[PDB]
Amino acid sequence: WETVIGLEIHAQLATQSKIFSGSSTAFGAAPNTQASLVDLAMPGTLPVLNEEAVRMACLFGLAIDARIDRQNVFARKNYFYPDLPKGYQTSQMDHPIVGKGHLDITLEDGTTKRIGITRAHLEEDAGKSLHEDGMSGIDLNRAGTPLLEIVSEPDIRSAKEAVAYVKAIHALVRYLGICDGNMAEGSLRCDCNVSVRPKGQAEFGTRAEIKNVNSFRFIEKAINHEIQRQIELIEDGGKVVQETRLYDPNKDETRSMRGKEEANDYRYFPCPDLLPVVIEPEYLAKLREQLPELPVQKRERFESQYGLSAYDASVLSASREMADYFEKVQGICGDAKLAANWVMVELGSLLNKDGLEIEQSPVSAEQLGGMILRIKDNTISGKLAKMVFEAMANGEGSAXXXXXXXXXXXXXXXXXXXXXXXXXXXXXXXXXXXXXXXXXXXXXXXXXXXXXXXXX
Amino acid sequence: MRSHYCGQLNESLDGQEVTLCGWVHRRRDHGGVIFLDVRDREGLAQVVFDPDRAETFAKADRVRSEFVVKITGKVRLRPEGARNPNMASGSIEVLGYELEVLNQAETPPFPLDEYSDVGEETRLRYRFIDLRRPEMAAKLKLRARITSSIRRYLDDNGFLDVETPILGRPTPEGARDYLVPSRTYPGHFFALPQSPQLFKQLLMVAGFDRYYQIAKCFRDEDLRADRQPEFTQIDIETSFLDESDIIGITEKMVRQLFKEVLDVEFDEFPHMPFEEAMRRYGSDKPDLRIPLELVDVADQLKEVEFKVFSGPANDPKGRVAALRVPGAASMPRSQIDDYTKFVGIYGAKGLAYIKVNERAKGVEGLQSPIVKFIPEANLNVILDRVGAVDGDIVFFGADKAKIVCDALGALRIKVGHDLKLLTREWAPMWVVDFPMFEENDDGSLSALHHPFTSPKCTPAELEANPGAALSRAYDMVLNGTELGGGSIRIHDKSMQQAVFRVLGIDEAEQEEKFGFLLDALKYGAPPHGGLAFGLDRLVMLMTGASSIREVIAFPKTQSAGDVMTQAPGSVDGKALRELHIRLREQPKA
RNA sequence: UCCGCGAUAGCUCAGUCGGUAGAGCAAAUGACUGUUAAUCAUUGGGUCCCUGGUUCGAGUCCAGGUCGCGGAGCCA
Repeated sequence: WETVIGLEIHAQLATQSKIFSGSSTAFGAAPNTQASLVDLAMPGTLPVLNEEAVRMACLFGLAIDARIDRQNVFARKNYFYPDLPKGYQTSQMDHPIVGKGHLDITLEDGTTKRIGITRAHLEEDAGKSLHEDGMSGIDLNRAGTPLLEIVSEPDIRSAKEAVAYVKAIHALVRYLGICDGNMAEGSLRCDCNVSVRPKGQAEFGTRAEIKNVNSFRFIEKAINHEIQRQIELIEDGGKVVQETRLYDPNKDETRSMRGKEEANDYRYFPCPDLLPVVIEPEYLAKLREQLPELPVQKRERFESQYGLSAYDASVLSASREMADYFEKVQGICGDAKLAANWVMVELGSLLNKDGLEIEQSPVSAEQLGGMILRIKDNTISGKLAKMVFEAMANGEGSAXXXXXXXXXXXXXXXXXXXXXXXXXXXXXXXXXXXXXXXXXXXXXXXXXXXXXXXXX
Repeated sequence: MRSHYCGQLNESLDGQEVTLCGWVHRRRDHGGVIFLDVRDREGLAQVVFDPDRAETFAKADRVRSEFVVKITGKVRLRPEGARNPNMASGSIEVLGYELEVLNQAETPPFPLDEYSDVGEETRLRYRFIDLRRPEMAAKLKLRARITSSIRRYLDDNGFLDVETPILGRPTPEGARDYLVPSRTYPGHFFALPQSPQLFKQLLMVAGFDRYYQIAKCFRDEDLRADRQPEFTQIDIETSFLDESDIIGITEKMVRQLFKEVLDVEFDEFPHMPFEEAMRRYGSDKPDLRIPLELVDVADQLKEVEFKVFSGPANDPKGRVAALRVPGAASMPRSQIDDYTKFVGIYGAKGLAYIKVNERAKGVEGLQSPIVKFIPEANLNVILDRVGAVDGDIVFFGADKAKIVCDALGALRIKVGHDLKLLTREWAPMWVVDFPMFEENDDGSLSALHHPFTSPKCTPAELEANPGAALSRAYDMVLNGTELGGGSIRIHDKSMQQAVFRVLGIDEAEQEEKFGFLLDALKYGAPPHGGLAFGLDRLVMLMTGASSIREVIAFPKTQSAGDVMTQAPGSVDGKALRELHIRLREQPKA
């Protein structure tokens, strides 16, 4: 069996004003408060394309290494639904913003596979229907919100690969600063065009378009449970029909919302209100200079030049802020493995305490840089790390013995707790080093050997 | 050879020697005196050992927990300062003449009686030592007493205990059937019955005048708390009887049962119509322990400035009902907010209220933010109608009929229990006169129960206006819970065709869905009617148990599996092949 | 996807600003003549949910998983 799937991802761009309207984007519980005259599709009103919208569009186009057309025209997707005000969705039929690109997705089975993206054009969002009294309520607060429809080439195969692609898209978009990426608030959505086929015969099972898929887990489970379903369907023969299916995480079953009786004729044609936007090579010349370093290539840059493991490189390159924050400390000259080490474990705990969106807030790189500076040059490595670790990070912002004296401390400890009796069996002798370490803080490496020699 | 039961040692048997066998609950060693608590089906008793026969002492020191032993001794009357209230036999002891260890016992996973912190999964996994606990045993024995009483009554009244087959034919519409792959008929399945309904009807056709059966029932639905996949039901069906006779016999049964077992008496069961029940309680299963009642008041609040009242007041598809809670004006705003959020869960947009403090001053005598939009006269006749006086609070539910009925009905029961406003006696009832039809979301008409339910009117008044038709159906309610219910069936040709015509079902579906039934109905079916009780819940009520699993010997969890026998389990591929079926747990990349 | 809580002896459950898994109950041995959910002393027992990583050292800190309860979100 060979399962050929596809992915249609809608990404909500983080722009202040809407794509054609002047209303804000992020909204609260207040309904119809984020809707001017343009969004309500009043008769005689006209739309004007947003600047940072197309900017971010061709930005994603440049990041994904796709052949961007010099000209792109907005077309109309005429369909009737209460959420859609003007009766047509302003999309792009011919000549999209970006087309034919490739994204390197990193999985766990060795090779980081290359996936195709056929296009990524600019769309617009519609209203939302809610559960209420009777009739129903439509809110146009999200209507008019700029959307980026990243359509992937059907080169993507297994479900795990699909999850990898969604995560790669999410990561790239997070790095570019185009969308929030937070699927919980409803910014990033996707659909899956899954179709299976028996290897050998050019005949195959009917296409299944699973719409409205939230989490990555939901993606994997739904895609699997759809693949196996199609496998059964073709094995039995029966009736292979093209349908619009849905997935609920509660029962892990796939239900059909609408049966596709025929190809929906949306009647596409160039919008007479919107003139074709011309993207000249100068825009791309400046924006490519503005292009940030890709995460997929950032972890690999963490593999090549800086001594690091795949794991630590990936988890360090999980975000741009953390990456830059770490690279500064490396710039201090703190040992790569050890500087990164300090970034991971120690400050990571306090970062887990508040989980502060940006690591620009809690601790500066110059401070930890100064700590490692004190640990390397000014002082030797060992116990000096342990206390400053406690004191320096939380509160104050201000920046070692190796004698024989510890032996004199080693006797009194044995007198404190009844340690003389516990010496009989080997077990663990950490409790012996505890009292000495607490009394001194000094020099653990010597203390372990001395305590081990003194025990039995 | 046992002489007497441990938990049946009264004070009267003093000066008699006894031999009793049982388990060793707990053992107390004082050195000079050894105490053993021996337990059987009837309860616990204390046996005492003094080393004056040190051989028995040797057979006393080795004994540990849950050892199965046989002890013969003499019952000695214990001192006044040693008497035990917890032990039913706890005013006497038995000095052990001779002991014998019938069988040894490994350490029981969990302890008996509280506050031994067993958790439900562990208690279910070792259910065979859990039922040793006297409380569980008392519950099950009580169940046995119940089935005993019911069987005695039904037998004495000319009912026939006849068994109906479990493996029957599968059919949709009603509920998911448990299927059983057929070894002899490949591709075909048997099905576990949801109720012996069809079979009992056939038994009426078969000439058996009166039938009853305590039958096993199976539903493959996702389950609720207090709901199990395998549940026992008391099926009853009779011929040549109307609704009055059936309700008579059944009511008599319930009374006789409650007097035989718990020794309580029920007077008479009030017959309340569905319409009335919905009117003053907003529920098809009223809790008659709570005297609090819903009173409709929307008619006088039609042309009023306040709009959340006037809205549904002029809308026929709903009402505005009030609920007086007495002496509850001292209630804090916290509780009010909690209750508003509570009624929120049943769909009510808001819970309006009036705190009634001083009636002679009018409007300045009613502290509330709503009082301004409503005239003084209407207010006064409302207060007059609801029965409210000084010190009370009046709540208001104003919405679609279903929503207000459910939300205020539940607010009613909730605030009913929370303020302890009920009489603690038993309160039984009958719910009668249901409607025949209802709309089915999309439209059209449909029967709530079954299309075989007898309407109170004629097939003409029926084909006239189907909405005005009441059914001859009946449910029995105790403490606001539905013990069971049934109805008298239709055996009339023209009537069956009348309800068939009125529901939109042509003869295709008539034949495909009910053909064998209609066939059996055509060859001379008598006037028959029946009812069924959920025996489990009945025992649950009669015991006072919290859950239904407490009145079932070996229950299953909410996900239909039982943790003790680890069922359902895996079966080898051979038995899978012989039954003509395949699995589909195949490896994916 | 997200928030809170939780996984640690037979059972229940605690464990700080990182140093031999404790306590009640149960079990084993011993003591005690009135307990009755006995007590007291002593002994025995366990993979701190899985993997990887951090540190002189991990139940504890970092990252990624599994499972139970409830809440939020989505359901063009």
